[PDB]
Amino acid sequence: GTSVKPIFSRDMNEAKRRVRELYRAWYREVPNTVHLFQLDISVKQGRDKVREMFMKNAHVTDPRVVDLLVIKGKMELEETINVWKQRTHIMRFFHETEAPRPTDFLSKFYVGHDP
Amino acid sequence: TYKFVNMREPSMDMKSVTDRAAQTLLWTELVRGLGMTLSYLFREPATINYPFEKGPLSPRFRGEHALRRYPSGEERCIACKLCEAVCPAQAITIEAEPRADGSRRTTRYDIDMTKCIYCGFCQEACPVDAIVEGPNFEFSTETHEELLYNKEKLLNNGDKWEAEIAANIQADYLYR
Amino acid sequence: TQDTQLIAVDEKLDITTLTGVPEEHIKTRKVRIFVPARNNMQSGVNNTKKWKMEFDTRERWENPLMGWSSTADPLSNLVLTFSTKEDAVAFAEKNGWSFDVEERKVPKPKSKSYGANFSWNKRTRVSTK
Amino acid sequence: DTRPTIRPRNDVVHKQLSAFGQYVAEILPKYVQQVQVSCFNELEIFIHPDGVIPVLTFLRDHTNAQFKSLADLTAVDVPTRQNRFEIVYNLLSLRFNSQIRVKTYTDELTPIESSVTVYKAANWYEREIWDMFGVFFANHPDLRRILTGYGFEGHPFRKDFPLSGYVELRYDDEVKRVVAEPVELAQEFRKFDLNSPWEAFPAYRQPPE
Amino acid sequence: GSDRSRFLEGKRAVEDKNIGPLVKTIMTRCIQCTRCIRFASEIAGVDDLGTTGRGNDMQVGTYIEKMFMSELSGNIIDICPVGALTSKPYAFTARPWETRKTESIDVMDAVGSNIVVSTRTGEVMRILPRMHEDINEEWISDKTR
Amino acid sequence: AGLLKKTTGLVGLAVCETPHERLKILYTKILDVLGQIPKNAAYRKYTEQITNEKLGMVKAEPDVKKLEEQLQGGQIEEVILQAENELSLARKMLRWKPWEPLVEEPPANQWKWPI
Amino acid sequence: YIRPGGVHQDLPLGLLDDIYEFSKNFSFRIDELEEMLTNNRIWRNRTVDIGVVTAEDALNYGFSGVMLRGSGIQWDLRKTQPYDVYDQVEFDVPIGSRGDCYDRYLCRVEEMRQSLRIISQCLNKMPPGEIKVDDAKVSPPKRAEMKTSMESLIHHFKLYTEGYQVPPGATYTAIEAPKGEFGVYLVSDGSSRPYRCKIKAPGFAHLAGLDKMSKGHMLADVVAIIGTQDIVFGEVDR
Amino acid sequence: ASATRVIQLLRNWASGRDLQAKLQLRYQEISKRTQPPPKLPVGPSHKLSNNYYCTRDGRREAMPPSIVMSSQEKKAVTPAPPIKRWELSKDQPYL
Amino acid sequence: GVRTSPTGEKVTHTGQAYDDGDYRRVRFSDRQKEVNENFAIDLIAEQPVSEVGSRVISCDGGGGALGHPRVYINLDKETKTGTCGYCGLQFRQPHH
Ligand code: SF4
Ligand code: SF4
Ligand code: SF4
Ligand SMILES: [K+]
Ligand SMILES: [Zn+2]
Repeated sequence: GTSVKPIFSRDMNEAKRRVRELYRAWYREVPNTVHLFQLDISVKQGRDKVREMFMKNAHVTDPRVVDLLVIKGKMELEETINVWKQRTHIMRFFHETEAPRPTDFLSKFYVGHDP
Repeated sequence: TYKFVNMREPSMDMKSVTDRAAQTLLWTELVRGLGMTLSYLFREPATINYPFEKGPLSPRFRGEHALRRYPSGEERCIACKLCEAVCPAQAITIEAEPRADGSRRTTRYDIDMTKCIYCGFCQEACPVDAIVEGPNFEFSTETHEELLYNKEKLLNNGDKWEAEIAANIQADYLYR
Repeated sequence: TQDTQLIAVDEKLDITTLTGVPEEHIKTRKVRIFVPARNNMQSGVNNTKKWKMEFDTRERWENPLMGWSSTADPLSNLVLTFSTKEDAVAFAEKNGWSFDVEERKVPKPKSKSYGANFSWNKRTRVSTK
Repeated sequence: DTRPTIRPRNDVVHKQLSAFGQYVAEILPKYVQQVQVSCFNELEIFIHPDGVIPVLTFLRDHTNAQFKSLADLTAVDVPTRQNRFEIVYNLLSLRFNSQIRVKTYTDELTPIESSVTVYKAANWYEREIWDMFGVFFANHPDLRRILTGYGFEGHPFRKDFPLSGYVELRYDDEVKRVVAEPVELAQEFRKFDLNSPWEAFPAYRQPPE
Repeated sequence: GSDRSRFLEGKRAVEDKNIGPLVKTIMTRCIQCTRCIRFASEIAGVDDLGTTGRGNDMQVGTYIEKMFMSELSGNIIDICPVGALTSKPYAFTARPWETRKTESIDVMDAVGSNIVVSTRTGEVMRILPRMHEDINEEWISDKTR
Repeated sequence: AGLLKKTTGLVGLAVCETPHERLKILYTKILDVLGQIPKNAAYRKYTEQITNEKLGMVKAEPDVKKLEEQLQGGQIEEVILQAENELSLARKMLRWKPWEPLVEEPPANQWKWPI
Repeated sequence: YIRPGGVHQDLPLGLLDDIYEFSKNFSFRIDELEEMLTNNRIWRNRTVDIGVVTAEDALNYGFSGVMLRGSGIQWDLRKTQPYDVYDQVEFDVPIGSRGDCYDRYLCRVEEMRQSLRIISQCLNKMPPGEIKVDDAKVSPPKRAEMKTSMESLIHHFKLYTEGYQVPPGATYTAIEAPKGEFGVYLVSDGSSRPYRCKIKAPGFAHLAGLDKMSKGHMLADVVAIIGTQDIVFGEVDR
Repeated sequence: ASATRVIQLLRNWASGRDLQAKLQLRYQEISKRTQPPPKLPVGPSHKLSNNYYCTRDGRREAMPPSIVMSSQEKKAVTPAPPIKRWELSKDQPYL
Repeated sequence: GVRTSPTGEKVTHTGQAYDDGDYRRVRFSDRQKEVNENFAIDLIAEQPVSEVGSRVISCDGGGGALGHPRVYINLDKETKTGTCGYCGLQFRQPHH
């Protein structure tokens, strides 16, 4: 029924807690990768990208779900500070080559039959 | 049953000890290797010089495809799509149409030689022996587009290697 | 049943946060939950006993080099069989897809009688067998 | 045997394993939910998820079982079943030259205790299952992607995942680095509806629901 | 059915009869219909299809050269278990496994028959009648097909 | 006993110079740890029915080689290992409490194949 | 070539004789390899008592094949659970004692010669008969009956378009592949296509044990440990 | 391309064996690449009578997995009798 | 057979020919448009019709197993010569 087995967190609050030290670690992590990975973006240009994912992932309310991606974020952070990823992998977050996609209905109508 | 492989305890007799001591001091198994290679130096090299002479094959070899045609000249492919239905790489792409004569041939027979893996299922598939890989293992091209064969190239390969396919299939049509 | 700190979660399941479906393919795409129709040129009915969920069709343009059927919607050739309808739809909300449900069309029960082929007055006498 | 095509049947092995099926069921009635032996003499031990650690230790340590080799650790994602994923273990008993299969069920969210302690082989199999399917395994030494590319999102072996995927790759010169783009096939995968509309096996006919 | 044939004689061949520019008739394939015959005499009313003779041949067709046209004539194609009565406009355009079937409603008439639009590679080769009982049973007009 | 076995074949396991005594004290430990489990438990009956016989043969048969055939468990070194493993399992089985009715029935159609 | 229900087609005439000619020559080269390395001191030091794995940990690590036979565990699927006609063929399974890198090298080389005995028996005891199951609903009929018989053509059509529909069920069959215990877990819904195919790769379990082996050994040893493990990355990456 | 006898001894002596008895390079001993047409046999079921599929099929004779207990004194039993320890080789004992 | 398009292209057996504008035509320039001359359509017409006298005639296509599945063409309609659907060889009764 409603009773489900929680992963680590026991309600929203410490689920809200775990997203913090992920942000705590990510924020401390940005400037050294920009140096180590020889990135083209600025130190400022990394914090927003770290930031914008977080409230992009904001409609989520289930405590089990919240703890599930905080592990994925931790793993992504894990596979970043050992330079396991590469310049291309990190840059894939910046949708650079992909041209901007329209948003208004009229532009959708002009390009092709798609919602 | 099983056989033990390496636990052979060496003897400690003075003859055996001096033999091992001579082996370690006066390197022998190292010389045994040198004498081995020298013996294997005066052999006849297994190499064959390229295209002037070529390696040996079998009549059922699988290579560049070809779309043969009947002794009359009419193409064998009646476009049953069996080869497309069995293609493991989905390289076969064919569409048929009622031809002007009324016969049942295919408008398009693009075989993508960059997808299919030469399973040979296609030659096993069509009940009219229409598609078949030729013995020509050599069709390397300089551009990617050249490998994407259409129906026209397939028929040209059929008209070029027809002597081999008739002979090779004649040899192996009894084994299958 | 487990004594493993059973929290009573109530919010409806939504794993769209994790499946990784890109933003375009999660909201805009509409899935249809239906029982496949019996292929009319056949007569067997084995293919109409499992609910199937399929996605809407998108653009199919011909490749310039050689006439192909190139598309750019990954969720095109993806059907999923489901035993019962409520179990099929439970997948849709869980993956947050705007679903459309049909109903299980089944052949209505007919009454067949070989004696009707030769009636005395009823106009159902078959002209030839 | 007059029949030259039908595979021979080994009833002695069938009876032998079935008796062991009653054995394991009686020893651990707390986790074992169902036990069956297939026609080709394979025993499936249907356990409850919390029994992953206790049951496995029994077959690995009990004198009369002695299953001391983790053959494989897989899951078959069934979108139909309420808890879709179904984690499957295969164990081989060197002393009794027999194979057993303990199968358990799990949804996307509920985690399964990692069998690394009872079977240290499971450790790398543990990582693959999460990577391909998304079944998170509790208290694991190091859960991480093992197969997919670094930063790859989604769980590929999951049925809802498309065959071709969502992300392609190519070299783009204005950035002088490999970049990811939305998938755009030069040829869509021609799906084939190669299912006979006639029942194939009266023996396995489902009840008339 | 078996997996091999013990027939050791010569098979019979039957001449084809033309009964439409929309239905093909390779009559040498079909086997003692009573399906084409009943459909013409019960659902379409056109009493032109029939059987001629007895024995192994007993040719099934129209005897005299007639032209089977009715508003529901095309439905003999999808009630043919054997590939004799085949859609002439189709004429080996594609084959079943490769085509994708989508369900829609015909708009040619106002009855609104449920149809299956079998499409592949971005084109429509065949229009099949779906099943809806009260709407269209399992028949569609040749206009819709 | 003769000359002690130079090796057991398997790397790792060392030749036990006190085979019978190790079997006796280990098998007595089995009957102890079992004794701390309710009698109605099926784990008790089968394990004691297995170990007590094994304890019976080791006491009766003093020759090592005849003992190996007596328990058909290869050499003694892997027998002491199994007797050790049964000890750990029995020690760990008492806390697991695997004799109550099952934790709960699985969902309705969790099994059954095909779907 | 090896298909369900039997091989695709019979061997060409004179193939077995060509096998006999090669098998005569081969044992005169296997020893030639042993002359080059087996007693060479440099090869010995590079391979003796290096990358040593014990018995229980190797068994627990999911190892198979040489990893078991090299460390003393006398296990071989060809003998314990013989598939096909492996029971009717006499052969020995080399078992090592030290379990290190070197002992496996002899185990593999001795497996060469033991295979030669198997080949000698297979050539000498080849039975007459067909090459595929007579069941045409499972194996495609020959081209001869294809073009004359109704049932053969119908079966060939459906077999190469739909394929044989296997009964529902799941099984895990493992064989003593040269690397190790290669096994597949096939789950079938009952249609003409598999529902799930997990592929137990012998190198998958092996390679997880790389860290346990290479403990205190230098990098050059790690190169040696990779070689003895006999890993090819098609099987492990699946 | 047969070696001169002078070096035939050299290769034989330097490796301590007779190479010329069996060489890696193939020669005329190979089977001819052109063979007579073969006649393949028929299977056991190629009988024109008493070959009914109902008494010959293999697929339709598989039952569903037999169920022995569902959650819906007895002697201890091992899954199979313990293996018998392999005997030592006879053709080649300890290497 | 192979004709010439108004642009200069060679029409194939299917009748495919890139038209005047047809930007795709750039590929053939500095190259050739591969066309097979042995057109199957007119390579079967000149084959004579067999004057065999019977009512049902088999057609193996030549070579037995080398041919096509044996089909029985009905040579009864005395207006049009029966043709095998696999190879196109026309068979006809010898006009009684
Ligand atoms: S050879 Fe095999 S893979 Fe290649 S096109 Fe033919 S059937 Fe397909
Ligand atoms: S090549 Fe063969 S399989 Fe393919 S359509 Fe032609 S006859 Fe059929
Ligand atoms: S076309 Fe179909 S319905 Fe008509 S006679 Fe032939 S098999 Fe029977
Ligand atoms: K039909
Ligand atoms: Zn013909």
